[PDB]
Amino acid sequence: ELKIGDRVLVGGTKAGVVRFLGETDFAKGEWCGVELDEPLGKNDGAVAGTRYFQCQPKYGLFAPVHKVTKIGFPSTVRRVM
Repeated sequence: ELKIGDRVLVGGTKAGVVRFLGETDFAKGEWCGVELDEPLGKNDGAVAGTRYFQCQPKYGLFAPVHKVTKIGFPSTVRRVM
């Protein structure tokens, strides 16, 4: 299972680290907040005036856990793995 600090791919295409795992104000269920290696994201750890974590702008992404996979494992559009 995913833990804060894990190295992951989002959507099989973007590598980063789990910075946040929990409930949010923008959707149901548990979401993974990932800080990407590259500026391919859409936030800095906040959405709509709730902050979930802090990273550099353009490096943050949130995804449901079903879209986040640990590096080294199959993730399921061309994908890294």
